[PDB]
Amino acid sequence: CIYQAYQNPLRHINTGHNPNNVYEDIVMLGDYPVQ
Amino acid sequence: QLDFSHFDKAFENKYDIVAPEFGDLHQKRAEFIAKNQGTYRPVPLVPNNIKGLIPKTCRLPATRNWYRRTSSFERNGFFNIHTPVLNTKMIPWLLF
Amino acid sequence: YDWRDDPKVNKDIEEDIRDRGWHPETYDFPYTKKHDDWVFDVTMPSQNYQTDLTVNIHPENKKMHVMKQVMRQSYWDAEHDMAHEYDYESEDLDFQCESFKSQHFRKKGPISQYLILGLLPILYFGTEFFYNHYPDEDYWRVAHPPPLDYPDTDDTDDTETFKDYKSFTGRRMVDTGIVDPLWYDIREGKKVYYDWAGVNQPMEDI
Amino acid sequence: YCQMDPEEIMRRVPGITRKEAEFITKLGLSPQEQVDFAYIAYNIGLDIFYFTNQMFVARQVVTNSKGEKVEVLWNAQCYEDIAQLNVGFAPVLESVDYHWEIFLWA
Amino acid sequence: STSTTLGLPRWYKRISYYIFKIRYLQHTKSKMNGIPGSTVRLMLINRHFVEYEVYEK
Amino acid sequence: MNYSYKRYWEPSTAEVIGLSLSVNTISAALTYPIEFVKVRSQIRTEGVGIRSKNLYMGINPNKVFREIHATGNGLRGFYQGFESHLIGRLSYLFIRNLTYKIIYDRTKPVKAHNDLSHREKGVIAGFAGGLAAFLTSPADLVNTRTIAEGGKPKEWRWGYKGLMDGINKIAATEGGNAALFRGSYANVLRAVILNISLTGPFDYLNEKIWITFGDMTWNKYAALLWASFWGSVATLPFDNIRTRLYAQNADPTKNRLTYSGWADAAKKLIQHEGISGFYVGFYAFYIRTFLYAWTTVFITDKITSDWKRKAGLKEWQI
Amino acid sequence: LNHVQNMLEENLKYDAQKYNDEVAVIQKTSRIYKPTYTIEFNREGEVLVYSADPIKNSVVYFKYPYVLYEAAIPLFIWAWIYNPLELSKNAVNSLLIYPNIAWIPRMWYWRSLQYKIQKMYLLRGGKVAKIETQSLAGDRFTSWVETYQFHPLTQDQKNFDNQDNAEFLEDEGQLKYELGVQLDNLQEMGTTSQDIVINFMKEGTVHHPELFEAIVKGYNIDTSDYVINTANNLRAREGNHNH
Amino acid sequence: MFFELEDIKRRHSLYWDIYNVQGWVRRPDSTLYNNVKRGVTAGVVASLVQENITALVENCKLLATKYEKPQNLRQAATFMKEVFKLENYRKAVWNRSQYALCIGTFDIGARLATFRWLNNGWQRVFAGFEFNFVRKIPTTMLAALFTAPFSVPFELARMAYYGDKTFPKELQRGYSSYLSALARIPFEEGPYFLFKNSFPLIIRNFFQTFTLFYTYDFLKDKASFAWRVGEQNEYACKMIIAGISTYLAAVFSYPWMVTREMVDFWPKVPGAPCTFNGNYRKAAVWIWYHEFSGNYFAGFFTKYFWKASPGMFLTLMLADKVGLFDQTTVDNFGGAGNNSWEDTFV
Ligand SMILES: CCCCCCCCCCCCCCCCCC(=O)OC[C@H](COP(=O)([O-])OCC(O)COP(=O)([O-])OC[C@@H](COC(=O)CCCCCCCCCCCCCCCCC)OC(=O)CCCCCCCCCCCCCCCCC)OC(=O)CCCCCCCCCCCCCCCCC
Ligand SMILES: CCCCCCCCCCCCCCCCCC(=O)OC[C@H](COP(=O)([O-])OCC(O)COP(=O)([O-])OC[C@@H](COC(=O)CCCCCCCCCCCCCCCCC)OC(=O)CCCCCCCCCCCCCCCCC)OC(=O)CCCCCCCCCCCCCCCCC
Ligand SMILES: CCCCCCCCCCCCCCCCCC(=O)OC[C@H](COP(=O)([O-])OCC(O)COP(=O)([O-])OC[C@@H](COC(=O)CCCCCCCCCCCCCCCCC)OC(=O)CCCCCCCCCCCCCCCCC)OC(=O)CCCCCCCCCCCCCCCCC
Ligand SMILES: CCCCCCCCCCCCCCCCCC(=O)OC[C@H](COP(=O)([O-])OCC(O)COP(=O)([O-])OC[C@@H](COC(=O)CCCCCCCCCCCCCCCCC)OC(=O)CCCCCCCCCCCCCCCCC)OC(=O)CCCCCCCCCCCCCCCCC
Ligand SMILES: CCCCCCCCCCCCCCCCCC(=O)OC[C@H](COP(=O)([O-])OCC[N+](C)(C)C)OC(=O)CCCCCCCCCCCCCCCCC
Ligand SMILES: CCCCCCCCCCCCCCCCCC(=O)OC[C@H](COP(=O)([O-])OCC[N+](C)(C)C)OC(=O)CCCCCCCCCCCCCCCCC
Ligand SMILES: CCCCCCCCCCCCCCCCCC(=O)OC[C@H](COP(=O)(O)OCCN)OC(=O)CCCCCCCCCCCCCCCCC
Ligand SMILES: CCCCCCCCCCCCCCCCCC(=O)OC[C@H](COP(=O)(O)OCCN)OC(=O)CCCCCCCCCCCCCCCCC
Repeated sequence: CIYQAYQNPLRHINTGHNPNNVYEDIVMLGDYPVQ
Repeated sequence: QLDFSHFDKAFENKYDIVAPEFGDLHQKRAEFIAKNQGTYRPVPLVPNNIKGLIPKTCRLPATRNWYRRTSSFERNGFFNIHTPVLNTKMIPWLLF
Repeated sequence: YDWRDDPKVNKDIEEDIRDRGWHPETYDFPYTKKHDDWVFDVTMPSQNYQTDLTVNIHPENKKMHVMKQVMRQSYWDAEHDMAHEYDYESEDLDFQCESFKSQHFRKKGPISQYLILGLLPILYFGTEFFYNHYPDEDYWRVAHPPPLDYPDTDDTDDTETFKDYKSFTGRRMVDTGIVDPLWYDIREGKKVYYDWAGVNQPMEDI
Repeated sequence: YCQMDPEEIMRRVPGITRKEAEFITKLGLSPQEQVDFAYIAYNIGLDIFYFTNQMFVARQVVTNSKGEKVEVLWNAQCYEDIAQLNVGFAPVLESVDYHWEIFLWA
Repeated sequence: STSTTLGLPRWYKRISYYIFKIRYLQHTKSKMNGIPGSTVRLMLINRHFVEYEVYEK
Repeated sequence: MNYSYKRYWEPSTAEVIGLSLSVNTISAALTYPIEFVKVRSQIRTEGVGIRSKNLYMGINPNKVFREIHATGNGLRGFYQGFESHLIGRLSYLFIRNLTYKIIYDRTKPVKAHNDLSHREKGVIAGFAGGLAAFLTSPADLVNTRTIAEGGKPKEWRWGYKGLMDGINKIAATEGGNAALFRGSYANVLRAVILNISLTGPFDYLNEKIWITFGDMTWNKYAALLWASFWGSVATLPFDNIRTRLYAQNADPTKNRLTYSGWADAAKKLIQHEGISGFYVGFYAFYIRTFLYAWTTVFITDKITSDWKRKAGLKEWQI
Repeated sequence: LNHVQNMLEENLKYDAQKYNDEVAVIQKTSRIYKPTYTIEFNREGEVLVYSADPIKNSVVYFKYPYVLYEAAIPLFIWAWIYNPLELSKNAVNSLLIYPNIAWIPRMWYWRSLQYKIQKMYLLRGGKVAKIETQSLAGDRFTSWVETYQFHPLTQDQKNFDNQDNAEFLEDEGQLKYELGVQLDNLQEMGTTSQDIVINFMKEGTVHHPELFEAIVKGYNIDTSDYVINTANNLRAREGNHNH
Repeated sequence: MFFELEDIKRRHSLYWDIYNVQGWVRRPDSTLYNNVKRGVTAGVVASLVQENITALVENCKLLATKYEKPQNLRQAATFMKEVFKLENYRKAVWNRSQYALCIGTFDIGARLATFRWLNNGWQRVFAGFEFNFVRKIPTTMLAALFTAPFSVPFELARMAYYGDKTFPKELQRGYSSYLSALARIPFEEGPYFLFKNSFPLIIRNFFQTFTLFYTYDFLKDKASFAWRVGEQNEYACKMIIAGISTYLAAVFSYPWMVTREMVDFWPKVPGAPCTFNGNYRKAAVWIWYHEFSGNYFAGFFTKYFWKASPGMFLTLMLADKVGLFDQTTVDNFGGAGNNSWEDTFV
């Protein structure tokens, strides 16, 4: 998970499970899906 | 060339030979060996007429042997260490 | 393709005779290759001579053929094995596929650590005793007798022992032989053990 | 290497074939064992021309009571120890495959 | 590693014994395929010594 | 340990210079063939790297030696460029020893049983070695080119027949005196690294083994083994880069893999071969350094002990 | 080591290579013997040619010089017990070695007694001879040998007798003297041995003298004129007087 | 100060232990001159005896190859008488005596001297057996490795001298004797002619010296209970131990020497590459990893045993006689044995 993106952040709620530098959470900090 | 698909002489590693490794005489001896490896068969010098001795003009039988071999050879090249001779020879040692 | 990885073109690659005829990179996992079958014409002729009265078989005249090296164990492919074992967390279902290729096969790897494995008893004992200086720092050091009257007379008693040996009682005891002869001589400020004492000279005081 | 007469082997076992008798003679067995093996092979239908491996040790063709010829293979076995049993899929004696999961599908 | 049983742990029957013997002989031939024969080995051992002083008998 | 030193007698500058020159001369004469084999192995592996696997990973020094000897030059073929190597080594040793002794005398502690810390001694030694290597770089360049001539194709060879001949050819054909300092930076780096990566581990392990097994004679040689191994580990990449820079011919077409500097050579080496490519000929380098250090230490210790006994020092002070 | 040149070594290597390249497992032999009469083989496809009871006809217990060897054990035992020579401890103990080594020659003689052929058969094709013998303990050993590996010895047993012209059968067909034949390679109990001498005692009936002589001289017998006798008279492990 | 590496000399304070014995103390007799002298003497004698034995055996074989071997005691006596008078036998005796003088002085003497240098100080336990024998393993290994290649040049010179005699006059160097050949070869063919492809000889020498010296030293102390408690004959026990040591050395050394036959003498398969690529080291590795020992143990006695074992046995006996295996034993409760006498009787 270093310089190579294998997992899908779209299907992963949180990308912090494993160390990496190529993943970003779809629902970033400050993002709140609200009806 | 930079591409490694095909070999290039730039990476060739072969040291030039300027003379025989062990001398001209050694090279000549090697050539003589190559030419006459089997045709030249020197033999040690032994007297051809001894009074007491009996010339060895034939193969002797096994009954002339002073000692009995323990190991043996299979006809396929295998070397047998365990033989009936060993089986009979081990009885006194094991008993003792 | 790269000629640097080809032994035939690259002469700097040292071919291993003990692995001739075996290519771990070509294994199937599971291994499904047949490399052994009926072999004749080595010692047992393939033709028929049972009823041939004019032919007698001599097994001793076995022609030499190419050596058959023992099969080499499979060697791991790091990237392939890592990809195969890799599983996506919240994306993969927990199940085992029908295909048998998914079986986790064991493949040999680098052999460097096995040197330390073999040397482990030496390394472990060295760590236990020398590294930790167990039981003490003086057990494994080369032994040296204490200097003359060192650290104190009550413990050393070199001068008193020398006087006792040089006295009448000491000579009489040596004559009886129950007591062995003196083993050191008090030189000009230093004690020197005799060569027959079988001990090193005392270390210098600096 | 004392190969017995294939004609004599055929006479002792009438129904065996000349090729089978010759192959048995080529096989390195004493003449008595060659005759006995020929008898057993003919009586069972076993195909002597089979190179034994770690998957199957022999094969035979037998006509069952329904008139159909079926193939029967003799699996390589182990002495009460699957760990010692060689789980392979090649006609090879060497134990090449190493499995972390003995029962992949449980 | 190669199993010593060759797939026949028990010789419960003479047929099994024969099969094991045949495969064992074949394996031994394959393993010995790369060494010289008895005659060659014996002659080499007998005539290994080549250190003499006087020649030309 | 800060008072464990015993500097009760220090040789004069002239004595140091003469002893160092003689001992380094004999040591280089003895151990030159190993360096020759190492350089030839580096040249032959340049541009390809190590391609063997597991125990075969590397280049066999015995194989290289046998291939060199098969050329028909005998053992004298392993001494090609020996004159240039000896001259360069002598100049480097003279300059380094002079500078180091001058600085040490300037900054020495007053007490005889106290000595400069390993850090300060390493700094001084590295400065002296770098200065000496910068001054004497052309000799090393000539020697390395002479060694690599045999490995390289005939058309790429320089055909130097001596140190002065090579210097003149480099000055004239390539043009200017700047052509004589090619690879000087790499040589300076190698000298600094070797100077700083030898004295430390030796004393470290020597004191540790003395504490463990007390005072014995094998301690010095065990420490020498350890120091030689770690110095080789630290310095071999720099030696390889220096060899590549020296062997780089002026003409890029002649060059199999042109380089523009130390960094460029390192980048090319990393690209065309793994980091392990920095350690081709490690066994040869280790053997060379260990033999040189052992002979030098043995001869120097014997002579110094004899001189101390003549002076009249006590047994422990020696 | 190879760089050192030695013409004797070169000749040895050339001889080995030439032998390997020239001589093959298959060989051509013109020594074929055609018997005059038709051969009647047993139900097992074999013809009996020699029979004897060497253990019955040989001396086992009181044999010279083994009786002489074994008669000295009491002397050594008495010498050790009474120390008549006034020896030291180790010196007197040295006398106890003889009892532990005196019986070996008798063991070797008893072993050799099992190399006298008890039964001899010729198989179909006239190329294989089966020899059955027994040890003094009753163990039975049968071995098959190719006919070409036989080499008869002279009556004195000190030389190889001429294979072509050998006079060891009387006019009627029996043996003039106890015959000795050296087998170049003998496979006994699944183990091959080199140059093993076996003996046919004179006190043993010889069946089919022509076949016996042909096997002894190494000729390959032509068995084209053959008949089969279906007689199941011999049982497995059949008893005999060779015990 | 002199070069890149500095041999730092450091002073240390006093340290002493309760017991001053059973450790490492260099024997007074352990000196460069004395050890070298004893080793040279023992090696020279052993080499002379071994070479005489080998010459006699080889001449007997040569005579038997042309005449029938003895049939009785009288025939054997006359056979020996006729062997002794052979010109070839006399020339071989002379040349091999020179070879024995050379090798036993530079190889066996060196081995004995190095072993004594590295193992003289290992003291033994009073009224007991020397435990912690593992400490002696590094010393014996160091000596074996150091002295392993000291015989390869002499052996190669001997082989070259013997092989020159079997060439025609034109291609014959014409060496007057073994010493002349040894002096001429370095300047004619070069020093490397006496060392090229020396792995078989080097490994053979290493295994021989290690498993001989170490095993004899271990046994002579560990099995000493036979004559220390059982009152057995010490000389007979030492002879048995030496025999075991030499037999083990021959067993562990012959397989590595067998590589010569496999690589050079075994026939080559036409159209195929050499099995071992002509590498003695690779052949030795194959022998080490081979399943069957007999294959490379064939010819153990007819080839090497009687040419190596008697010399090693005589070397061990002479070394023991001179005192190259004598360790110093002192009481641990004696005056010099310990520094705490208050508890030696209490
Ligand atoms: C610090 C102390 C120092 C002490 C002094 C030391 C001095 C130096 C001594 C040096 C000795 C060198 C000996 C070299 C021998 C070389 C032989 C040779 O080439 O062999 C090649 C041989 C193969 O040769 P080949 O050409 O292939 O053979 C083909 C032939 O067709 C088949 O062969 P063949 O049948 O044609 O045979 C022909 C025959 C030649 O034909 C004859 O037999 C004619 C002669 C008849 C008379 C025989 C001897 C009569 C009495 C005198 C004995 C003097 C011995 C002197 C040497 C002793 C040390 C070995 O030659 C031989 O086979 C060998 C004959 C040698 C004598 C053997 C018997 C010795 C008995 C000793 C009894 C005790 C004597 C005490 C004396 C007092 C002082 C100690 O293979 C071997 O090497 C095998 C040898 C096996 C020997 C041992 C057998 C028994 C094993 C069981 C275990 C016993 C030992 C237990 C362990 C003990 C130790 C812990
Ligand atoms: C600087 C050292 C100075 C000297 C001192 C050194 C002392 C070392 C320990 C001494 C005792 C054991 C020595 C065993 C050496 C041989 C091991 C072996 O069989 O080869 C590996 C071998 C792989 O080769 P293979 O099985 O022949 O073929 C498969 C292929 O390699 C391909 O296989 P693959 O497809 O799976 O590919 C991956 C492969 C490729 O990688 C390699 O093969 C590289 C070379 C091997 C490296 C092994 C260690 C790596 C670092 C492990 C650190 C912990 C895990 C954290 C993540 C690390 C990520 C790198 O890596 C492995 O297979 C290695 C797995 C290692 C697992 C370690 C944890 C197991 C649990 C702990 C059990 C032992 C506890 C002992 C202490 C108990 C105290 C009460 O795997 C094993 O057999 C596993 C053995 C696991 C236990 C022993 C090794 C771990 C020792 C840890 C240190 C303990 C220190 C205790 C004393 C001091 C305390 C302060
Ligand atoms: C990503 C890296 C990560 C870290 C690991 C590092 C791994 C590195 C290798 C693998 C990666 C590839 C390389 C990347 C390098 C990156 C850094 C860089 O830029 O360095 C390149 C840099 C330069 O390499 P370059 O680009 O090849 O250029 C050099 C040329 O090849 C030289 O060409 P040349 O040989 O033809 O030179 C001829 C000579 C021609 O000579 C001249 O200079 C001619 C003009 C002056 C003539 C006069 C000289 C003085 C004499 C006269 C005095 C007055 C008169 C006196 C009285 C009369 C008598 C004399 O020229 C020179 O002297 C040198 C060139 C400069 C001349 C210009 C003027 C300079 C004045 C200042 C210096 C003066 C003293 C120099 C001598 C030394 C002291 C004795 O090299 C290095 O830094 C070496 C490697 C790094 C060393 C430091 C260690 C760093 C790592 C620490 C550990 C980290 C561990 C944790 C991980 C951290 C991860 C981040
Ligand atoms: C103890 C049991 C108590 C209860 C009763 C149970 C029933 C009895 C035991 C089971 C049956 C055992 C049968 C053994 C004989 C088999 C036939 C035969 O002659 O073998 C030759 C046969 C090779 O013949 P081949 O098949 O023709 O060779 C063709 C190829 O060359 C292929 O060859 P290769 O690649 O296989 O290499 C063969 C090579 C490699 O062989 C090995 O390396 C195998 C392992 C050897 C070391 C372990 C054994 C002990 C070594 C001595 C220790 C010092 C103290 C000894 C005395 C007290 C302790 C017993 O070996 C040799 O060249 C010769 C080996 C020695 C043959 C000895 C002949 C007499 C056997 C009868 C018993 C003798 C007892 C006296 C003491 C032992 C004398 C050796 O090799 C074997 O069968 C290997 C075994 C050899 C004998 C040792 C095994 C039995 C004793 C095990 C004791 C374990 C604990 C020891 C602890 C010691 C602490 C100090
Ligand atoms: C991202 C990368 C950035 C790179 C640039 C910026 C960072 C640079 C970092 C440099 C670090 C240098 C470390 C040196 C090694 C120190 C090791 C150490 O402390 O070990 C402990 C030991 C401690 O020693 P000690 O003296 O305390 O005593 C040891 C004994 N005991 C433990 C008992 C006390 O130090 C050493 O052994 C050091 C030996 C080497 C000293 C010399 C170092 C190099 C000096 C170079 C000077 C200039 C040369 C000429 C240059 C010409 C061109 C300008
Ligand atoms: C851990 C934190 C650090 C940062 C992260 C890691 C980045 C760096 C990673 C480096 C990986 C290792 C690279 C070298 C691999 C060599 C492999 C090999 O053995 O190749 C075969 C070579 C071949 O050598 P050869 O050519 O002599 O061949 C002989 C071998 N036969 C006979 C089989 C051919 O073997 C060796 O050289 C063995 C010794 C290797 C020593 C490697 C030392 C690397 C040190 C690099 C940094 C400098 C030292 C710093 C520390 C000490 C000083 C302070
Ligand atoms: C099964 C394995 C264990 C076998 C038993 C070992 C028992 C002793 C412990 C040794 C452990 C390491 C193996 C070394 C074996 C050879 C050396 C040896 O045994 O040392 C003993 C000897 C000194 O002992 P001695 O003085 O005779 O003791 C009685 C004194 N009254 O010393 C000498 O002769 C001098 C030897 C100098 C060189 C020794 C090198 C040892 C290195 C060990 C590994 C160190 C690892 C360190 C790792 C550090 C990591 C940061
Ligand atoms: C040492 C004990 C620890 C080691 C392991 C022991 C294993 C024991 C297994 C049983 C079989 C072996 C015999 C017993 C051990 C050896 C003998 C022994 O213990 O020594 C004492 C013994 C008797 O002496 P004792 O009478 O008690 O002394 C009193 C003096 N007033 O003294 C004697 O009589 C000496 C007998 C020696 C026999 C040694 C045999 C084993 C050694 C290997 C084989 C050696 C073969 C060659 C022997 C040549 C002898 C000349």
